[PDB]
Amino acid sequence: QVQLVQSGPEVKKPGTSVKVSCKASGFTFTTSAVQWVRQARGQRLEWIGWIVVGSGNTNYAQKFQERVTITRDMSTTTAYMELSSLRSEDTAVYYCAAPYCSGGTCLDGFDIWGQGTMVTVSS
Amino acid sequence: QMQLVQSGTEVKKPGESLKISCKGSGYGFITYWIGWVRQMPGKGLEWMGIIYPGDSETRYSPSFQGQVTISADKSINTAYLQWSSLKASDTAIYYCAGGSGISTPMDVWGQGTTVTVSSASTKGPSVFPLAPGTAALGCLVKDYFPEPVTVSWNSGALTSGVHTFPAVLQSSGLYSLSSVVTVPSSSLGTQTYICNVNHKPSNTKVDKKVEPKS
Amino acid sequence: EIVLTQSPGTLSLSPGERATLSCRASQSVSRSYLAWYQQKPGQAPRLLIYSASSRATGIPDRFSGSGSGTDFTLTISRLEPEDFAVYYCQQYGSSPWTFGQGTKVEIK
Amino acid sequence: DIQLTQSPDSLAVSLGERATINCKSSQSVLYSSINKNYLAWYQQKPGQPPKLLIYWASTRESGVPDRFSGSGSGTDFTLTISSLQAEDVAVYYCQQYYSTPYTFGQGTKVEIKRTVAAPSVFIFPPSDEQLKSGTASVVCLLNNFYPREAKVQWKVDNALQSGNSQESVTEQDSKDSTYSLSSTLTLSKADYEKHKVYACEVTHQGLSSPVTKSFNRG
Amino acid sequence: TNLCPFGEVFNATRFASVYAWNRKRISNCVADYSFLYNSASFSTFKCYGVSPTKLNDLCFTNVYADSFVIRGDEVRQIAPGQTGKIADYNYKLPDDFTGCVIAWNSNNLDSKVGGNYNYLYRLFRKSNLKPFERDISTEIYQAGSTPCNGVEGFNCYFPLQSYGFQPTNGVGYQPYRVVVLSFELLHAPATVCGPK
Ligand SMILES: *[C@@H]1O[C@H](CO)[C@@H](O)[C@H](O)[C@H]1NC(C)=O
Repeated sequence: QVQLVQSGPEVKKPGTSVKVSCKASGFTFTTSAVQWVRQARGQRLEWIGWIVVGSGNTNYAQKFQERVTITRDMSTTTAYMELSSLRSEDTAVYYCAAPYCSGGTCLDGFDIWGQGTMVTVSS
Repeated sequence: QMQLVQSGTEVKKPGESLKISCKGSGYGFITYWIGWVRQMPGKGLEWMGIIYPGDSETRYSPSFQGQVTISADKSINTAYLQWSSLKASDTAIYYCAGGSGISTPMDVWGQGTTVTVSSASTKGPSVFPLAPGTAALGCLVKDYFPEPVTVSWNSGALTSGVHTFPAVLQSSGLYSLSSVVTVPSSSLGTQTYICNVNHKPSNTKVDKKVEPKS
Repeated sequence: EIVLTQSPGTLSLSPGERATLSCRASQSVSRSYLAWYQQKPGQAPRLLIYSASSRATGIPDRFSGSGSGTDFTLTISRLEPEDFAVYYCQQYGSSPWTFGQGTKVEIK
Repeated sequence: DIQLTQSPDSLAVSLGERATINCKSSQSVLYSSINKNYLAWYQQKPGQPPKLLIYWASTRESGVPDRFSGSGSGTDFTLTISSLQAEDVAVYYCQQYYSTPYTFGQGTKVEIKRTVAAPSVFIFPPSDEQLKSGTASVVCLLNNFYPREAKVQWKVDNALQSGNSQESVTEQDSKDSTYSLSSTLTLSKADYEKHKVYACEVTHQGLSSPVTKSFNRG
Repeated sequence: TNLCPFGEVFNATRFASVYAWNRKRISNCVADYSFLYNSASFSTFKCYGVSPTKLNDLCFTNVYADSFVIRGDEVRQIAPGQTGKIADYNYKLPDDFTGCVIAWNSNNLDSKVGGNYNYLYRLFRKSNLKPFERDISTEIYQAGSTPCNGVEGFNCYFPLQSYGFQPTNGVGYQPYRVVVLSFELLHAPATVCGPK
């Protein structure tokens, strides 16, 4: 099917931590990469970070470098994005994206996109 | 060289776990793969599985995939074959054989453990006489469990011409055995013959004299 | 970081008009790493153009990106209601990957 | 899966003669690295574990005599015993250690080919002490015969019996190379007392007339 | 009375990485394998095809001793028919492998308090290695179709990953030294004999 299934939406009080999952299927995940980006309802796209699957090397944004952590598991081909100290502005939908890799080559863009995980932070 | 010692014989009921052990001692045990093989009452040798005690690399035969488990403890150089709530079809002798490599023939063999699985319980034997230029005398040891029984004649006085037949499993789950001896039939009333049977599972020792028919 | 500013802010056209977008950068960006994505209300972003001027699998032949350095544009020939969405430019060559503020295309 | 079948199921060979056992594999067991056939021959005597007779289809073990030889390549292999002694009476298996899972052969039973020996037939009525338990068992003994193939039938008032008999044979006696068989016929005391004459009829290669040993209940 | 230089491979003070494994050939000498037993302690000893107990009574034409360092989690991958990154991009044994694989824990030698990063392993490759093939290329792995002009980034990843052996690591992440003996009896006359 070659899709990217994320985790369901979760509601978290301010100051706690959430871990959005991201499992790929249908394509070779060993040499691919996974980028995480958030987006509020009707607002712009705020890039969070990205990770290489084969190495685990991560690069985060200037604003999330202290509160986000991106990891992966190759045995199950699942990426994880953990965000801590949830303030009010974190309420958005978090998308993970990955390029398509059918052989040794991959695509020069992020065509595969998850369904999105809306994280809501309230009391 | 290499030597493998196995555990004692086990008698169990259908629906109970069991763990046979196989301990190795000799020169360079670190290279030996220990393999389990089955032999049922009868003639077949069927390869069950193999394991390397260094790590836990275990390979099972497709006929023993989900029925048995094979484990190993490297601290004491032992392999283990484990059943969980086994069946009555497991009554057999199980050998463990060592091979200095995986694709190496089984060089060193164990003594083999006898596993007897029956819904029956321990029962002492009942002996009965078998009265007659040559006559035949004997004893019939019937309705005992489990195996084995030691049958001698006159506490071991005579042994030539003695034939002790293998046991047979009756329909009731008990065992039957026959011991016979041929005599010149000219000294029947001159010489006395007594069967001495021993069934240690029930701690029974029966000495029965067998006289000719009147 | 490499700031991506999109012009114009919003657009309103009709079926048959060639709609052209623009997304400029503060510094020179390699063409091989500036994607154009489409996002309809409700769904995840849909990759239209990858690298630069290279259409993804399944995208109609009406979408075409083109540009270099600090200036890139996206153009559509036939305006069908499928093209009613927001469009974003993302560069992925610098240390932090930046998106655009969005160009809402309210087609009537 | 690799399958091995041994051509001779049973092998009757006289003392000091040559005995051949064939093993046919479904696949080739030859290694390209060392050009050796990954096949072993094992021998097991009654009551003892099997000992590795030969390995690599040809190489003899450290502790085997020179009469046990192994030959063959590809898929056909042969185990040959030059001078068969009284020790060699056992079951021989061929196994492959080329790949997992390992597979043993069918098992070839060897025996010392003796001259045809007629059995000594005896019959034993149920003792008066056994009838107290309510179950009778009449015994039929076949002593020192050859070959092993013999047929035993029970007749109660000249009526053939089946389904209530149990046979058991001994291993080949290494002294005279003969066998002994015992057949037990079990009946209920009520069903045993309803009959008069009980007979054991044996047929065997080496009998002119099938031997019938009978006895009346009185 | 020439003894084969098996010692210089085992008690060597320096071992190489797995992507750049070392190999020494053996020829024209007496191979006494008594050191394989009652000498130091081996955590893993897996022989395939050959029985070492009989190695003293055999002669081979080609003998190769390969040596490298991995971690515990990967010592199971040094075997015929194994998969994973180590068996595909670093060191692969053929299906008809006829030799032995010995491995011992070297956490006291290949681990520093600051972390040993000199032992690397290959991470990406275009295709799987063939049996006994070494690759030491440092070219950036061009994951996509865009050329990686010596700069890393998207679809441009460095092919070598550091192990980072630390003394406080678990036994599964501790450095293990692995030596693989390979025996081949080919059409040439055999010269690597044992004491027979
Ligand atoms: C390693 O062993 C060889 C052979 O026994 C010996 O010549 C050499 O000196 C040893 N090296 C060390 C460092 O012990």
